[PDB]
Amino acid sequence: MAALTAEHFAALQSLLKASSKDVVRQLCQESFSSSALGLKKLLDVTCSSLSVTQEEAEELLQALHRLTRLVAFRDLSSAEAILALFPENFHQNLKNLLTKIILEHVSTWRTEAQANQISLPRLVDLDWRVDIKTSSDSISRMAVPTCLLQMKIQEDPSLCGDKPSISAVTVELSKETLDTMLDGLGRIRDQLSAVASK
Amino acid sequence: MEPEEGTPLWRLQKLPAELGPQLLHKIIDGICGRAYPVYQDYHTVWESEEWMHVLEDIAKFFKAIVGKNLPDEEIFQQLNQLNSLHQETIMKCVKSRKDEIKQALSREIVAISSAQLQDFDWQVKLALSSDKIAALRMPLLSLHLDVKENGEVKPYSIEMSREELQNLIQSLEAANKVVLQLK
Amino acid sequence: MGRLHCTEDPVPEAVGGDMQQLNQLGAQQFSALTEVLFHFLTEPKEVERFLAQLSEFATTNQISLGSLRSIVKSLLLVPNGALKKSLTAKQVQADFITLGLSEEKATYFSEKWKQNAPTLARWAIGQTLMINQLIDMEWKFGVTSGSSELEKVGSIFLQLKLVVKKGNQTENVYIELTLPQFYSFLHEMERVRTSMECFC
Amino acid sequence: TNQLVDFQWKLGMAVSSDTCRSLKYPYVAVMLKVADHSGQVKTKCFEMTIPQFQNFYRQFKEIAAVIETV
Amino acid sequence: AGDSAILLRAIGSQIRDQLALPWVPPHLRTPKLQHLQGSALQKPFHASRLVVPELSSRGEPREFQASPLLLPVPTQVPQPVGRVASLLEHHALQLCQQTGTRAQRQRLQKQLTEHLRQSWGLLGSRFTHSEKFTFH
Amino acid sequence: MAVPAALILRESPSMKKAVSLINAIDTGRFPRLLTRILQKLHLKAESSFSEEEEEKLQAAFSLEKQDLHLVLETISFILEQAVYHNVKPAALQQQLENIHLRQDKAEAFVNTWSSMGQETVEKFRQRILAPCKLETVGWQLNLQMAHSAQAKLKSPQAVLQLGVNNEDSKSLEKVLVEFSHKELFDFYNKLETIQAQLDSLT
Repeated sequence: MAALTAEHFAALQSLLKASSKDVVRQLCQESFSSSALGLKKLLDVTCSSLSVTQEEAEELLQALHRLTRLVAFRDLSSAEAILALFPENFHQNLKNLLTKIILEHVSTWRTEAQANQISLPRLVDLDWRVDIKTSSDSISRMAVPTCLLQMKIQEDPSLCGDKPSISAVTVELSKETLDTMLDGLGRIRDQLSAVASK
Repeated sequence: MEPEEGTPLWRLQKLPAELGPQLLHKIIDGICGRAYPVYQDYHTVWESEEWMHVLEDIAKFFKAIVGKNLPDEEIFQQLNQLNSLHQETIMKCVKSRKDEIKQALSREIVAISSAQLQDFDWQVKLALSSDKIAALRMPLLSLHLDVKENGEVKPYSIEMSREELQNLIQSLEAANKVVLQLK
Repeated sequence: MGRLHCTEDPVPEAVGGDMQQLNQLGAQQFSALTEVLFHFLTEPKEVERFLAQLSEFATTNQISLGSLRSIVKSLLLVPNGALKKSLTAKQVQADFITLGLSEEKATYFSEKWKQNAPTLARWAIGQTLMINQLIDMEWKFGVTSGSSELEKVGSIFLQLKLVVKKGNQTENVYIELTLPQFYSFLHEMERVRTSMECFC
Repeated sequence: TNQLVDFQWKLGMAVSSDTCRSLKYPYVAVMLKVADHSGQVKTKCFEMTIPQFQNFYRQFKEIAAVIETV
Repeated sequence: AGDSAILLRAIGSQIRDQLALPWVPPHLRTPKLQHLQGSALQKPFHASRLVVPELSSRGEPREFQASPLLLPVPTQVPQPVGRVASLLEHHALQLCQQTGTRAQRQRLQKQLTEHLRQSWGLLGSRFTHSEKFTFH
Repeated sequence: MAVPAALILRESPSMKKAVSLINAIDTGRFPRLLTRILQKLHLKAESSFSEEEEEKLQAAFSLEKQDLHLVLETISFILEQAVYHNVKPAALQQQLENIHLRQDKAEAFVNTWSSMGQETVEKFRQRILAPCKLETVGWQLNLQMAHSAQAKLKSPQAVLQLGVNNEDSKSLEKVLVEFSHKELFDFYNKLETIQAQLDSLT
C-alpha cells in the first residue's frame, strides 16, 4: 500500500463538510469494502448525502479507501501509530474522530480482507452416497459397493465471465481409490496433531 | 384446508365463469405462437407462483385431447367435475380451435430434429467493379437463413451467382416433385 | 452342487456344424485352438495378436480362415452368455455337448473356461458403467505468509488436483480447502470407508 | 446426474434423397428433455432404426425386471 | 440495351447524390443521415402465423370468428416489421397452395406400408503406482 | 529432519516379478537405463523412452514389451519414493536389499542416485500445482509522435508481453499490456512490495 498525500488529506477535510459522524463512519466502512464499480455507485451515494461536488466526493472516497486499506495492510495496532499518519495541520477533532472509527473497524477489516484473497476455486459443499451395484447390461448379478462424491465449487466471478460462478461435479470412487486418497490425506493430519509438520 | 384435485382444470374453478372464454382462447393463441395472456388481468384470481401452473395445466389439456382425437363424449366425461359453464366453454373452444391446434402440433413434430429453418430473406445486387477487374457487371444473390439449434437462432449467409442459383433451384425442384407425390 | 443348463435355445444351426469341424481337428489341433482363443481372451484388446495367431493356426493346419472364423464365432457365443450369467463349467460343457462337440473336447474347453472364468469375471466387472471416475489426485499443503491486502497473513491451505475420466477424455478439477474444511473433508471420507465395509 | 423432464417420439419413413431415389426405410426419432443442476433444461434428439428401437425397448424391459428383484 | 442503359444512368445519379453529402459524425446524424451512412438499425424478417376469418365458416367455428376473441389480422403481431413479414409470408403460402393420380398415390402409400412391415417383420504417477502396488 | 525406517520400497506380486527381472537385467546396461529415467522423471508429458528405444531395450534384455514396461514403471516407482523421502544413500542401499534386490543392482542405484538425485529433487521442488504458469517476459519501448487527436507528442510508451502457459491445454497465451511512465512506476512499486514480502521469509 502506497502512502497518502496532502491532496488526500484535503479530501478528508470534506468530512468537516459532511453532515454527521456516522456519515463519516459510513463512508469509511463502505470505502474499505467497495470495489471500483462500487465506488461509482458509492460516489452517487456520497454526492447525494453530502451535496458536495462530485470531485470532492470522489477524492474523499479515494482518500478513505487509501487511508483505511493502508492501516489494514500495515495492521497499525494503536492510535499513536494511526495518528502519526495524519499531518500536523489536520483538523484535530476530525483526526481524532477518524482514529476512533479506524480502531473499531480495523479488527473486522483484517478478517474481511483475509477471506477475500485470490485463490484456486473454493470448495463450497460436499455430499456423498454409497450404493451397492447389483446388475448391469453385461453381468446378471453383482455386489460391488461404490461411492459417488458430489462437490459444489465456486470461482471468482471476475474470472468466470459468461459462465456461472458456482458449479457441481460428481466423482465416483471405488474403495481401492478411496483407500489410496485416505492415506494421502491422513499424512497431513498426523503432522498437525502436534502443531508442526513431520 | 386445500382445494380439490382431479382433472387438472381444478384450478379453473377459482375463475368467475364469465371470464372463462377469454382466458382459454388466449392460451390457445399462445400455443399457436401468438401472445399468452398477462397475469395483470387475473392477479386477483391466482397467486403469482400459482398462475404459472394454470397456463401449463390448461395447455397440456388442449394439446392432449386434440392429439388423441378424442370423441366428444370422452371429453365430457373428463369435464364432469367442472362448473357447467366451464364444461360448456371448453367444449366450444375445442370445436372452434381444433384445426388450429392440430397445425401447432405438426409444427412441433418438425422440432424433433437437430436444427430447423426459422426464417429466410434474400437480396439481389449488381457488382459493378472490383480491384481485379474494372468492367465487372456480375449479378449476385444473397440468401440469409435463421437456423434454430440448441435453443438458439444462428444467422447464416450464402452468396450465389446466376449459375449457382440455377443449380440450387434445379435441386429443390427435384425435392418438390417427391413432396407433391406425398402431399 | 450343480444343475445342467444351456445358455439359451436361440442358437444358429451353423454352430453345430462348427463343432463338427472341431471334431475334424486332431486333439493336438483342438487343444492348440483352445489355448489360442483363451490367449486372446486373457488380453482381449490384443485383437491383432489373436488375428496373427489365427493366421498361423490356419496356415499350420491348412484350414480355410473363413471356416476358422466360423469356429471362432461359434465358440465365442458360449462364453459370452456364460460369463454374463456366471454359468458353471459343467453347464458350459453340457451346452457344447448339445452343440455337438465331443465330450472330451467339450470337457477340455469347459475346464479351460473354468480356469479362465475368475480372470474373465474380474475383467467384466471393470467394464460396467462409472460416472466421472477419479483416476489420479495431486495435492499441495502450504501457508499464506503475505498478500496484497495484508503484509502478514499466516493462513494454512490445502490445494487438490483431481483427475477425472469423462468417457473418452479426462479433466482436471482444482479445489482449494481451508484448514477447517480439510478436517471436515477427511472426517466424511472416513465415514464413507466404514459404510463401504458394512451393509444391511 | 441428469433427470428426464419429458420424452417424445415420432415414427416416419425416409422416402427419397438426391443420391438415392428409393430409400424407403423407417426410423424412430426420440426427443429427450433433461434438467441439469440448478434446473437448467435442455433437449437432445436422436434417430433409431427399427431394429435399434426393438433392442432399446427390449433392454428397458430387462431393467424393469431386475429393478423389482434387486 | 435501353432498359439496362436506364438502370445504369439511375445508378450513377444515385452515387452522385451520396458523394455530394459529407460524412457526419455518428453522434450528430439525424435519421436521414443514419440511413445513408449506416448507423440506423434494420430489423430481420420474422414471420408469425396468423388466424384469418373464413367466409364459408359455419356452426361453432363461425361463432368464434364473429366475436372479439378473434383479433383483426394485422394487429395480431405487436411490431410493424413483424406484422409486415407475417402478412407477406401468409399470402405467399396461399399462392403456393392454390397453384397445387389417386391410384398412384394409394399405390405409393401401400409401397411405404410394405417397407414398414418388412422392417418390423425381422421380429417375426506415484499415486497410480501406489494404488497398483499397495492398495489394488 | 528425519525419514521413516519402514519399507520405502514395498513388496507386491508385480514387484516380486520385477525384482527377479531387475536382478536378471544386464548390469552393464542398467546404469545407463537408470540415468535416463532419473533425468526424465520430473516430466509427466514425456516417456523415458520411445517405442523404438523400448524395442532396443527389449532386444537387449529379451523382455516382452509388457515386462519391460512393468520394469520401467517399477524403476520409476523406486526413484519416485527416493525423491519424496529424499533418502540418504546408505538408507537406500538397505531398502533395496530389503526387497531382496541383488547387491550389484542395489549398488548401481546408489551410485546413480548420488550425483543426479540432488538435481532431480530440486527440479521437483520447482514444480507448480496450478492450471497456469507465467512463462516468458518481453517488452518494447516506443516514442509516441502524433495521433489523430493531438500533434507534436514526445511520450515514451512501453508494451509488456506476458506469456502464460496453460498446461491443461498445452497452449501458451500472450498477454499484451501498455504502460505510460507513471503507470509503469506504479507497477514497479507493487513488485517492490512483493519482493519485501519474499525477503521477509529468509
